[PDB]
Amino acid sequence: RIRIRLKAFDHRLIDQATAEIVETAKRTGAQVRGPIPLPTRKERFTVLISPHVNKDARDQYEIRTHLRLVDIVEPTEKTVDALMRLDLAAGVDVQISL
Amino acid sequence: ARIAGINIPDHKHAVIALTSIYGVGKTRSKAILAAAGIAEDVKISELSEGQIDTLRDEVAKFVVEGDLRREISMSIKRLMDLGCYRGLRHRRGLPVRGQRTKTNARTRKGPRKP
Amino acid sequence: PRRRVIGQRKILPDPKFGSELLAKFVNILMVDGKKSTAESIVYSALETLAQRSGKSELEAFEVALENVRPTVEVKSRRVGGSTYQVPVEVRPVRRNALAMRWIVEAARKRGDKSMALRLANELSDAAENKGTAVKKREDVHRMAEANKAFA
Amino acid sequence: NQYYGTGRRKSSAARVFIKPGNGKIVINQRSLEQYFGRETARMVVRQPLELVDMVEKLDLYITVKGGGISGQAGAIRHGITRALMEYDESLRSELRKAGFVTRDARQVERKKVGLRKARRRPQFSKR
Amino acid sequence: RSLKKGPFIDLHLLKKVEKAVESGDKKPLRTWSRRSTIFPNMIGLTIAVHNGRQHVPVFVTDEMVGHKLGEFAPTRTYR
Amino acid sequence: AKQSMKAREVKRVALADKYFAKRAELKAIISDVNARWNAVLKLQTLPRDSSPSRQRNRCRQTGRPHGFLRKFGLSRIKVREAAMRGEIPGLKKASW
RNA sequence: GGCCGGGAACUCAAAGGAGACUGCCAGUGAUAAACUGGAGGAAGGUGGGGAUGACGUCAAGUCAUCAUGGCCCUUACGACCAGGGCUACACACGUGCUACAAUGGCGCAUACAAAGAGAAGCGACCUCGCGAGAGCAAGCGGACCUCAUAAAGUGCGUCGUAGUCCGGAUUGGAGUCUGCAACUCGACUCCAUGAAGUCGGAAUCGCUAGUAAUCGUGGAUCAGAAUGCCACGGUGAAUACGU
Repeated sequence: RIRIRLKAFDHRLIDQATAEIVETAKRTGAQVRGPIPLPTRKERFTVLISPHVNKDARDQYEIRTHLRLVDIVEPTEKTVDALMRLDLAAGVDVQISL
Repeated sequence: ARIAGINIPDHKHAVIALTSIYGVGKTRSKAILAAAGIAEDVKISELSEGQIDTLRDEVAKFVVEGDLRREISMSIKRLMDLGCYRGLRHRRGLPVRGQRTKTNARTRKGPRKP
Repeated sequence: PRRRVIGQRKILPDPKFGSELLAKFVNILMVDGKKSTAESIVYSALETLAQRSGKSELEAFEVALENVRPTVEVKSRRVGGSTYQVPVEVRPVRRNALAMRWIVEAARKRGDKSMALRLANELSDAAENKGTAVKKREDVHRMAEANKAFA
Repeated sequence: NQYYGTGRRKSSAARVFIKPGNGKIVINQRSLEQYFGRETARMVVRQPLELVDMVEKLDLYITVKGGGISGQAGAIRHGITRALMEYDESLRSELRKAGFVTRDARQVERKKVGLRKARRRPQFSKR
Repeated sequence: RSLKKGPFIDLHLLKKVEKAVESGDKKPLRTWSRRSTIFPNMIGLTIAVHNGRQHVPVFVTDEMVGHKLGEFAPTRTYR
Repeated sequence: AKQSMKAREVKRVALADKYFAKRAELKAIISDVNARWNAVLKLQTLPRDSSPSRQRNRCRQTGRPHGFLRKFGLSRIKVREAAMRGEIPGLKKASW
């Protein structure tokens, strides 16, 4: 319906983007349950630090994938207007699907 | 209790008794007793002579003892006579499947000497 | 252990009998960190001990272990370019610690069937002494008294 | 109203409930003897109920997941102590001495680079 | 043992085998490919297996059909 | 990093769409228990360098044939050189 | 059957906060720093672990990832292709796995995890085969669906001290899979064979608590080959008098 799901890399990026979408929706419309935090998948990589030998020292790498789910419960024609194209995208992949 | 092949076990299970003969192991051991209709946990003691020859007939089907030794030794000798990779590898006393001879050939090769 | 002195952390007691002495005992026998298989041997050994001897449960192994308590032990010096063994009185914490070890180590050298049985055999011969632990308890005893000089 | 307590022990999280009724143990819709707790850590679930006047005092419903046999048992151990809030923090004063309200900070150590599992440095050749 | 259904061979050597039947056998054929298995039609014919120096004159026989061409030429020189 | 073997990659990768991919639909349903005719396996005289797993997957910048990661598409050295200069979003010092 | 209303508590989940500072108290200490103990608290004396590695040393390693001074070859020390080698075998050492077993082997029944990966992918369920897998074929770009039925443990039975139901090597016959391609030179399965080995010489390696030890799982690499490597959890000790 309005089943939204995004993904951001930094510990706090979406928190302001998924904040502004709430008061855009709940002010003009109604309901709007709010941003569900969801589990963060963290893809951990480990590779050899030196070009030759030196396996005993390695630098560990990680990429955190932070999810959010808004889910506006009120699909009014007033609230769907003046909401889209206020995303001001900082990279984050917006997706609207079941 | 001659039991077809020259091996004669006693005072043990029927599953153990079978595996002691050459050319028979744990899988066939269960199959021969299951085919003949014998229990796993019953011993050679309390087993009639008319119950022996039924299991004797089952082991008599598959090639066992000296007949399997010559059959395997045919496939060793014949394969050596080909002059193949495996054939030269048998006669020279070295690993046939392609194991590493760099280190740990000690099973097929044999003990270290000067 | 040069600067830092530990607080000697206390293990929990035995879940059946409640004895904190047996909590260390099961842990000596425990190999591969298996407490469940360790105690199963311990109880099966202790049940066969008190049944055969006809004594009570707690004081069977305690009076048994009291016979295998070492009086004194020695410590290697290495000071003036030579090995000097100096005898010292083992304290009650270390006294039963070596006792439980040498019972389990003596039962480990046996060629008997089960661990419950072979351990119980050494517990059975603890009160009247023919076994290997009761030989092992006074090994340094002969080396001691000869080293009474160094004190 | 129900008398709730959480508790946990090495990634094993329990959810304890207490009431005034009968002393039948119910864990994950299963009995205490049918909760397989026969060997050491048999009665660590009732370790916080060792030194109390009980006979058959309270209903108890508990539910633990995560970790293993002993970790789930210590989650029930620490969980029941939080559920003692029916008697507020008056009975805690004696329970502080026992150290059951004390939550275990000991967690399994991470695997480290050039180490077999968290500590063991793999042996080196001679000198 | 391996290769599932059907014995795998190379195309160029299959033509060489059919050449030895149709046009008739003459000399040992020098082949670089060791991938192709021996067949019943190859019995009687002469081939030569390369292995890092020169093609070794290997003769085909009845029971050699089961094994590969490269088995009969050891690559690594010893002694 | 030896521009010839890097140029050999450009050949090897570019052949994968012509000879295989589209025409490698042959051998998939064809070499299967059906109905046999052995003329299908005689189509394997193709140049071979199009093979689906023939590339080593060298690093996109340098061309090292070792320490390649499928995620970043680069070698561990060029991962670290880049990683310390940022460039991978969400990448930092891993500790937990 | 949390499965369907519902319920938002709870666990779980990820955002922002509080909470641990020798401060409250006691003693010692030049009355300072600090130390020892106590109280409170989930956590007390840099809480636990990681990240975090000064000025410099060893002309230490890396001209082979890359970059680059100089030198050298340039119808060749370049370039392309096929096959071969890197996997050799009278030897020596290191680093590991698997054992020598009744704290155990085998067979049946049964309970309890965490961290991941997955669209040129992971594969239910279903049918076929003893099996490796094959054909048919949902859902899920993923707290949903798939890999995934974790093992120690535990309940019975059997084995009862032997080169054995220990142990699995080697070898034979016969299969599957990935791929143009499995002989050199594979993984894995089936049947059969069942070397050595029964705690190992001088000496030598690590570890102070959720550690040693032991028992499983996942990933990266990758078409396909882990006992390695990286990551995760289960159960879980011994002993620290002292320098």
